[PDB]
Amino acid sequence: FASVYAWNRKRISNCVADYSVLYNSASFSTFKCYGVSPTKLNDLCFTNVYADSFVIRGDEVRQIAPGQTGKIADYNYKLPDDFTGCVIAWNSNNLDSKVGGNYNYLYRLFRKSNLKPFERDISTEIYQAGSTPCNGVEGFNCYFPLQSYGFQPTNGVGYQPYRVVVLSFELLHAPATVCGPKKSTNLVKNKCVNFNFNGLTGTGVLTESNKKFLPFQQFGRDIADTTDAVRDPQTLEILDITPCSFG
Amino acid sequence: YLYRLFRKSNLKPFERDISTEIYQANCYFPLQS
Amino acid sequence: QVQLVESGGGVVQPGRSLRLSCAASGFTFSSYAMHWVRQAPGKGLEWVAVISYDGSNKYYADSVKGRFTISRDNSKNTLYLQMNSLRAEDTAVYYCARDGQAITMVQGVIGPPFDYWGQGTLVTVSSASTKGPSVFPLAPSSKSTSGGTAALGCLVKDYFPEPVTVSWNSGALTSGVHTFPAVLQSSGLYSLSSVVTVPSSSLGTQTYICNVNHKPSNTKVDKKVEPKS
Amino acid sequence: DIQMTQSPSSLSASVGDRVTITCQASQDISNYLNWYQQKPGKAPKLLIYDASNLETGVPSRFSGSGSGTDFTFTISSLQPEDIATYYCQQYDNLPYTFGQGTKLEIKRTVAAPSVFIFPPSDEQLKSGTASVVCLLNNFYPREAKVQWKVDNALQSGNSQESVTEQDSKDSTYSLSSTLTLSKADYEKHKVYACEVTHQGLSSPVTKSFNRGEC
Ligand SMILES: *[C@@H]1O[C@H](CO)[C@@H](O[C@@H]2O[C@H](CO)[C@@H](O)[C@H](O)[C@H]2NC(C)=O)[C@H](O)[C@H]1NC(C)=O
Repeated sequence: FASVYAWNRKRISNCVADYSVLYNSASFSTFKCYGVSPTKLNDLCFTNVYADSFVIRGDEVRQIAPGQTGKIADYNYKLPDDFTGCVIAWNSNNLDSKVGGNYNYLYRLFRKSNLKPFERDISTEIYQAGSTPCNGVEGFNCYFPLQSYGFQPTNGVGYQPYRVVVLSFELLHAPATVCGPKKSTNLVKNKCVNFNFNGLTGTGVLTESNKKFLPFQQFGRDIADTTDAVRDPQTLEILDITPCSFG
Repeated sequence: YLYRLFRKSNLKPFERDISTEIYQANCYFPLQS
Repeated sequence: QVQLVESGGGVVQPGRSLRLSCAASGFTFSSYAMHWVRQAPGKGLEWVAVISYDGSNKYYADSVKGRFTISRDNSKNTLYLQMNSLRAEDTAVYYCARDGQAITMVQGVIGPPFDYWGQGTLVTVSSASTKGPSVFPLAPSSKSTSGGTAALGCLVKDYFPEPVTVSWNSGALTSGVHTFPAVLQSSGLYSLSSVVTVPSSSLGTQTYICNVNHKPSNTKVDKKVEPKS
Repeated sequence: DIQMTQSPSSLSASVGDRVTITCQASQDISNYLNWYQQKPGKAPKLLIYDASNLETGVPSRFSGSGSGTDFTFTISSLQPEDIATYYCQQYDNLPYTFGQGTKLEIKRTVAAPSVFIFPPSDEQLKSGTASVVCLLNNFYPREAKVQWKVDNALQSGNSQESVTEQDSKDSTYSLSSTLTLSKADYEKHKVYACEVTHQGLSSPVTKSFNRGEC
């Protein structure tokens, strides 16, 4: 994973996202959704999804939320106050903690001013607590600004490392982007059905035909502009549509 | 004043639902102080 | 398991020097930090000194500097506080506790700080010896009598060696027997008085003998309390 | 780098209530602290790390609230074995300052003291000094006043008091004040009086004797 003071930032893009494999995986110790409850994720579409990744202690997962304070949310990773995404977290004691102490996971514990939301700060200047200038050397009131979790496998819970992923769905002003995986099911002809091909919605009885579209043509319509044929998007076969008897 | 329940019903009008079976699968509860 | 033991404190004159002992048990000693904290009796706690996992990072307090020093034995799981140039004012009880969360000190943050498994005090007076205790009986009187009960007691005064005990009738009476906290005079010696109430019909009737025992010395005296002549 | 904390010290309530202690922190904002309880005659004990999140063993009646420069310990549902001090330590610098403590006391019905004055024993007047003891027995409000008077002159600066721990049976206090004189100065006056003021007394009680009257 990535440190807590320099988190990563992956920009998921145009794709088919299935938040159900996430939501039901039962391997996550924390799955909170803020802008939007979890079950309705596989039914919406946004412009961009960002995924941020890092590693923190066990009892610091309550500062990854909109409107908190503490050494993590103050100056390591700040979430805006109208967050939209979801926060996922799971314990990772066996991967990240090693006997003798894993001193490779640092965090920032001194900064001049709290972070703006989604702001990032990887500098390593000597902090200056008191009024006396520091001149790049340590000493009283001149502190190195980074500390390291010394993780060890015999730590009580709440001191073992947790890995965190923060998904943030954003909606700029584009034309569209990633959305869930629209469902589908087998077909059935020679019966009055409610069909739906890609968004073409109607009802009637579907038979096989003797038309020949052009490779780019997706459905046919007649005079008076009613749909009387269609192409189905998996067989590449065109089907006649006939209204279901009435009188 | 323990209001604010959450359910499946979506509550067609003028009916009220009283019960407690948990939305826990970390954990949730259809009530909030 | 995790527990600490302490020793090395007692009574010494001002201007002298003394080192303490803070030993560990259970956990790995050379990974944690170790604190020093004190309280003057009847006052609040006060942090004294600290050192890292033998990494020579003291960061002493005010005034303390130039009078105190810290030495831990990672090989033997012990820790010593040696103090020099006493002030006849830093007489207190003292505690050592473990830390795992400091910044320029111990590598990695681990666990909670200040798990507090210590004890141990140190007296800094001029009494030196164990000034024997002088005992008087405070007689039951009508000025102490009120209705059904009257109070009588024993005044044990002028002793340095703090732990002293007075019982009533070899430990018999537990009703109304109340020993008050010893008081420290300007002379430098302690004093106290223990009193018990008993029905006014029973002024002289039964036995009321205070048993005074001074454990640092070997004083044992029984004094009878009777109504005033 | 010098910081200090405050406390609403020396509170008192009854069984089954809610208390609050507010450690306001100094300048140079910090980040969470701690909460210790100290039963007297023993060693202190950790209860809550920085901000909140208590440890193990604790009967879970305790809560903190850490938001920058002003933290509030809050205990709900008082229990008859949880009366002690409570000092909070703040960290994040060179000198780890502390609080001031918070003494706790139960609630009992106003009880006036039995008062009793003891003249000095004849053995002590041989030695050359006179202790004059005045006893105040059983009493809730400890805010009692002991005024010594010698021949009706209020005596200042030759007395010492001490007080007992709140009694585990009847929740009262007891107080002993000792007036110390020389034999010479003792033999210069007649009436020795001890005047006790207390909430359970409508007007103060004086117990007194007359030096040299069997
Ligand atoms: C959609 O995917 C299915 C397989 O998941 C494809 O089905 C195959 O279609 C060919 C005809 O071209 C048959 O010979 C195979 O037997 C089919 N296999 C299965 C498993 O069904 C289908 O062709 C794909 N269509 C498109 C447009 O991608």
